[PDB]
Amino acid sequence: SGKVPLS
Amino acid sequence: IIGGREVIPHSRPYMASLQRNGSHLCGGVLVHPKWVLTAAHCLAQRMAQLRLVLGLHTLDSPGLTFHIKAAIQHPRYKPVPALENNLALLQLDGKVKPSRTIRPLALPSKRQVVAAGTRCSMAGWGLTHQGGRLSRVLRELDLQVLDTRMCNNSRFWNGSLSPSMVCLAADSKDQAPCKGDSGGPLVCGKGRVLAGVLSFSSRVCTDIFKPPVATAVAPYVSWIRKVTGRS
Repeated sequence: SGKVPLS
Repeated sequence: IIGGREVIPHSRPYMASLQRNGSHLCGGVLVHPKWVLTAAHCLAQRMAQLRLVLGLHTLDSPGLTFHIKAAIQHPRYKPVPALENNLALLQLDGKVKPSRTIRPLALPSKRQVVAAGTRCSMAGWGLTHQGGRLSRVLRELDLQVLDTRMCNNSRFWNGSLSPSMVCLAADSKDQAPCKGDSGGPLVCGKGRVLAGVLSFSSRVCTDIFKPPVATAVAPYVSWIRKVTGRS
């Protein structure tokens, strides 16, 4: 769903 | 890092900035004279335009720069939406001679457990506000390990965190790592021992229902050893 890398 | 503090310059000499065209992309930790450990998702890039810069405090300075010879993503890295095994090893095109501003951080024993309640910190040059800009100076935030089961609660991370994942909370609601901080090291306890590499959160970095998470280093220690060529 909503994992957002600290990219 | 949102709500963090400027580090005493060069007090974290194991810190790397991974950079695309001279612009900061992700943190990393030097774990061997020839290797930086970082997050796998950080390498979804044209390798030709990437550099690792060691010995920094201000992003706006030379520091010591390395080309990358190889980028070894964990063999079972699974991208978003899974984001499983989110670690990559980068081989420097040179060898670090340890000084006062640049030195590797020791790996933990493979038997290290990051128990809930463990006091840690992390450092980075990541955003200092939602939708803002990179920090100009290296920063740090204190973090405590939360209970994974509670972090997997439906209103939190929804059963989605594995046992190799370390769930984190700052002391206050408005402090969190943010874009730019992943790949950076989570160090824990009195001995400031390597324990994690930061991975992900939500799109809003201070979202209290979606706390920051790092990959635990201990379960990966033997692969790191194989890849960097020790045992």
